[PDB]
Amino acid sequence: KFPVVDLSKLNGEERDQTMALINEACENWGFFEIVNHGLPHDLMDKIEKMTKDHYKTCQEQKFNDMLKSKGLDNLETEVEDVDWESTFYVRHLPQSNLNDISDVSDEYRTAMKDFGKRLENLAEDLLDLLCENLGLEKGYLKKVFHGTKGPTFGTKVSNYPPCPKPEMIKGLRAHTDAGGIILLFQDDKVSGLQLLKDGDWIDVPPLNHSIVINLGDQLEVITNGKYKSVLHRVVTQQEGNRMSVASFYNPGSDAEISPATSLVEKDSEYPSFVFDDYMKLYAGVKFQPKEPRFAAMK
Amino acid sequence: MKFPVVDLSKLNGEERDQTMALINEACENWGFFEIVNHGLPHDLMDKIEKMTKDHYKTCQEQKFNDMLKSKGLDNLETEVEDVDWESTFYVRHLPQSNLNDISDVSDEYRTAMKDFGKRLENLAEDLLDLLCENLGLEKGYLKKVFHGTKGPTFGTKVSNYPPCPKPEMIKGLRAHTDAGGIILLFQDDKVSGLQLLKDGDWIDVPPLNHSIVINLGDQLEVITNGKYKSVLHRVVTQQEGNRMSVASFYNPGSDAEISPATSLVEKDSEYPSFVFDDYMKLYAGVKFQPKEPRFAAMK
Amino acid sequence: KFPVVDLSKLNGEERDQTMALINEACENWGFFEIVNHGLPHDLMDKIEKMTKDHYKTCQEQKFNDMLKSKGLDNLETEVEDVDWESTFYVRHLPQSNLNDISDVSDEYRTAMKDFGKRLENLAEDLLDLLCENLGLEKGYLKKVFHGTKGPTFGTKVSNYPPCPKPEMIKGLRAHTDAGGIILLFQDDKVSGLQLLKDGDWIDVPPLNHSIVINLGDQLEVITNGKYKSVLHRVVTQQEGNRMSVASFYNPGSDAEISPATSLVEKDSEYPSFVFDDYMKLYAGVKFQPKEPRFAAMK
Amino acid sequence: KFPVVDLSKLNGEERDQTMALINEACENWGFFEIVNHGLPHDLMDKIEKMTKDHYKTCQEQKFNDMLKSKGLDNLETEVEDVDWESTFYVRHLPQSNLNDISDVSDEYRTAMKDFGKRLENLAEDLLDLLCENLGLEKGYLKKVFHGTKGPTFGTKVSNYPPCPKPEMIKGLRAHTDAGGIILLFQDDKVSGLQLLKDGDWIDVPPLNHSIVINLGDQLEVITNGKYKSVLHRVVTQQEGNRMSVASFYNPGSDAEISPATSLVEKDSEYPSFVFDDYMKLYAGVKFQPKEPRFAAMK
Ligand SMILES: O=C(O)c1ccccn1
Ligand SMILES: O=C(O)c1ccccn1
Ligand SMILES: O=C(O)c1ccccn1
Ligand SMILES: O=C(O)c1ccccn1
Ligand SMILES: [Zn+2]
Ligand SMILES: [Zn+2]
Ligand SMILES: [Zn+2]
Ligand SMILES: [Zn+2]
Repeated sequence: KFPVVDLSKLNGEERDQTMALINEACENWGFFEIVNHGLPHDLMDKIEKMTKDHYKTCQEQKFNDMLKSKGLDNLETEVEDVDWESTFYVRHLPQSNLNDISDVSDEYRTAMKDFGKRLENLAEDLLDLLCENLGLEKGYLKKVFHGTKGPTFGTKVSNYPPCPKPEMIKGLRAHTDAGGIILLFQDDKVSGLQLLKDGDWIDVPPLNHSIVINLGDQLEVITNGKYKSVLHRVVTQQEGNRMSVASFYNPGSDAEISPATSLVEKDSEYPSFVFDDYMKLYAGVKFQPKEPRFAAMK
Repeated sequence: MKFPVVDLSKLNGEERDQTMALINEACENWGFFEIVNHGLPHDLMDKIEKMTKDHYKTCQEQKFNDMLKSKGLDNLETEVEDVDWESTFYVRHLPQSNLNDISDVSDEYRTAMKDFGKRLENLAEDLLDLLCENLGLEKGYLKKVFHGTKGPTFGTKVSNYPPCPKPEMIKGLRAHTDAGGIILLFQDDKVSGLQLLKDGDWIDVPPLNHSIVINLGDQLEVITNGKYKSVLHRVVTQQEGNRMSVASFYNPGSDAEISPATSLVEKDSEYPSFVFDDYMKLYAGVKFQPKEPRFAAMK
Repeated sequence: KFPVVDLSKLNGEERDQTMALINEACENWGFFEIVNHGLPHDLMDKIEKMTKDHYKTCQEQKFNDMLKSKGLDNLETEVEDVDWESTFYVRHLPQSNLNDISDVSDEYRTAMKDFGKRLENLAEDLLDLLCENLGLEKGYLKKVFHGTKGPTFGTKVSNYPPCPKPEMIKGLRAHTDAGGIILLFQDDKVSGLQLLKDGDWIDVPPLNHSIVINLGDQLEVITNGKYKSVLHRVVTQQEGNRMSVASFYNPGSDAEISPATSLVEKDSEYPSFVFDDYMKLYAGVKFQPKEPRFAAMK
Repeated sequence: KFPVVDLSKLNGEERDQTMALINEACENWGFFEIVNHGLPHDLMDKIEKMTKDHYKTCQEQKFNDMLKSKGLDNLETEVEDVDWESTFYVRHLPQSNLNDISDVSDEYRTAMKDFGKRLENLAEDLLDLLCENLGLEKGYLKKVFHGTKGPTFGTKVSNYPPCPKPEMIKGLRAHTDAGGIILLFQDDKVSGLQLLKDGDWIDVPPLNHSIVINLGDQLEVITNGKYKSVLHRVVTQQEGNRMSVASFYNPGSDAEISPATSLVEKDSEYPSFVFDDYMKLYAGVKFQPKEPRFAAMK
């Protein structure tokens, strides 16, 4: 059963049990859903509606332009080198480009700014729960992530349109995320996101007004492997356009990333590096195995 | 943390148990090991090496340079992670040989390759029997699983990794695990390059004169229920030196049924049961992506 | 000005003028277009439509698989030994293989059979006009071409898909045709076929519901050089997929080919041979000079 | 310091810094000189000699004729509506008139033809360097310039003879060039060409065996203002006849010119139009401000 965490149970004497659920999702799933997370359901509903309307208005034509430009009109053999995906990226931190994206509406930009700020505070709240579960001092992960200019925080807004031949192409090929903590607002009707657990692909179930959390490669390093970043993918379907609004809380470019000493006894197998060196490498090898990227930092 | 070198002549004597134990440790903890004092005549190895290197210089080097310019890798500017800096051709031995159909090979190279391949096929089957004994399986178990209808698949990849002006930019061969059963490598004894991933570090598979490098593929990880894992490996380039590689792949037949051996399965396995050719059709397209999704895809 | 022959003008006031124009194209161009040729325009439209749809369904992915098979994905330097071409061949005579091309529909097969029979009749009508212009007896060329089983007649169905760098590769390299008379139904929008005349490449202009005629090597022999087989090529372009349905009316395999004695005063420089010996040679040297093939038949 | 670019440094490890100099000149100067290009110094020396000898034999007459019919022999006060200039034009593409200029010698025409071909290839190589610096796809600008008949390429051969009172008249009044890329072989002793930069007229220094490059109005549109076409003029002097051999690589007449979409964020201030409409208008208003010509294309 996929972990669903009720964050409102942290405000009372059920808080220890909630923390234990968070910790075991972090150790064994790499993913969990959160409900009662404090984000207004009214804000999620308009983010959802304006994301979908901005797709028809602005992204659908770019998407078909892409399928023509790569011959994906007609899928007669398996395509393992492209994602059946429509995306644009919004940067929040350290410097916002929200007011420079030309094709987004005023009210969409205002909703995205509010949504991004609330998710940034929720990311930092979640990192503190991780710290507590890890036996780290409060604020430890936030301070590691800061670097010189503060954390990097952006939002990937994706749609995975219907695919006539889902067997032939993935919406997004299997990978682990490079960063710190990932907070996903996904479609509540159209499924597609899957994680790999114990040798099976497991669906990340659509759930109304929920946020999906998962941990990236940097948290595997800092926890000395105690919390691993898990492989995940998006599969297409013939009917349905799955919406994806995923926010990435990453260390600053010059943050020093290393295994926390209190989590290391035997010499660590994980490297110590500067985050931007990891991200330069990751961009070119995102869909290749994760383990060579750690070795490359030594 | 020393790379395992196994003396196969010590299986013939009082030290056979200690030698078997060493083999089993390499299979569990390295996925690779070198063997010495195997049956292969050192003069046949010297001939194979000599004729491979001369066939590169004579027939492949001009094609390799032409491939460079056709792809614009003659001048390297930024990292290339979708191309291998590699010159290769393939020789199929089983189930059906294509040796007499490679046009650009000499009669003496073709005859030596046929002889070399036959000896390596017999050595592959002897090594599979050592694994069976170490795993507690009946003798011939892995050979029988691999047979399918037409027998095992056996072929040889003959590769050269020529000097690369900028090695930090392109791999000789990107990191992957091998799809098949057991892989037997005769590699350059001077020029290094092959590396395996162990405990979060890339480790050189050291060139060693008249040795054979053994490693296990994805099919043995399934059959042993994860006890022997298929290990990630790559070939790095260098500015000088052309590393030769003659690698033989002993794989199950196309219609072989692959599954975890029942005596190694005390609770539900995380590994699938499938037909080998379905794994291979999938593997061809995703060879340089993670291994674990390929097992999940067989369920 | 590229010769366009109006076959309705044989009926016949300008019939001398039309015949003189046919003769002038045969001597000096080796190519000419015909209009009002009797082929139903609706049959041409069906052939064109089903040819273009059959490419998309059956050849376009085969074509992209061939490109990556041969490395023409990257055209960083000149390719002089490959044609940027998708083709299949249909034999009508003496023995049809129309029923063995498996990925074609019964409607396409029935239309090609009707089209091929009408083009075979037009080929023989055209050969009789050449006979008259040359002063040969009616039916002379048809009788020479017959051999024992009748003429050889087949259709090459080609498409020349768009090429990102057309200056690196030809759709089809310069050559002369080996056979008798060639009747080409080409794309009426996308140009590409060129002939060599007076040291210049001249486009063979797309013209709706027209047939392009050219003379092959066998007619150069029979006419003792009075009508020469002209070099031609197909150039690629970056946008546009030029279709080509080209039918070859050739002598039978065991036909005896020699210069017609009434066209020879001074001893001929052209050989006398059996057609299949010419064709067995031509296959290996099609894109090398034409003149050594005549010498090789002595 | 006026930018001088060594093109031979593109073949090696200094190529990035060379590209950076090119991009800097394109953004901030609109002009740059190139050395070590492909043109043989003996071809430049012969072009220069035969241009100067062609002035004395053929153009000096037409020039004094011009001064007659305009009353410019004596300059009592400023002349702001005529250029103190002797010119004839050579067209290369899409069609050459080189063999139709009556008063040009055989060897001048052969040199002029070889010179023009090398400058046409150098124009296209330079346009690809701009593409790379702009982040556009390789060949982007050449493809935009093509239209139906290919680029327009011609050569303006000018002399600016000595002027008794240079204060009264310009050799060529201040203007921006209408076209794409301009490649100038100018006098290496007699100066005169100036550009306007940061509120100062700056001399374009004569330099042995160099080519002066500048960008026209069409590249400002395509780059959405990132590379502007800058005002330039030729001043006269009392002693010295400055030679000017200027080749203009322009889009084809029916080319569609618009800001490249990857260079546009907010709505562009530049129009989208067909090049020949710009040229019709430019011809009549060449020495008036540039900005109204862009406004006129909307
Ligand atoms: O696009 C991704 O990589 C993604 C999106 C949401 C959650 C995890 N990963
Ligand atoms: O080419 C390979 O994948 C290979 C070759 C030799 C040994 C292991 N792997
Ligand atoms: O494919 C050919 O060689 C051909 C096709 C049409 C017309 C002339 N020649
Ligand atoms: O005559 C011109 O307008 C010109 C000549 C050379 C360079 C720039 N402009
Ligand atoms: Zn992800
Ligand atoms: Zn391998
Ligand atoms: Zn032909
Ligand atoms: Zn100018």
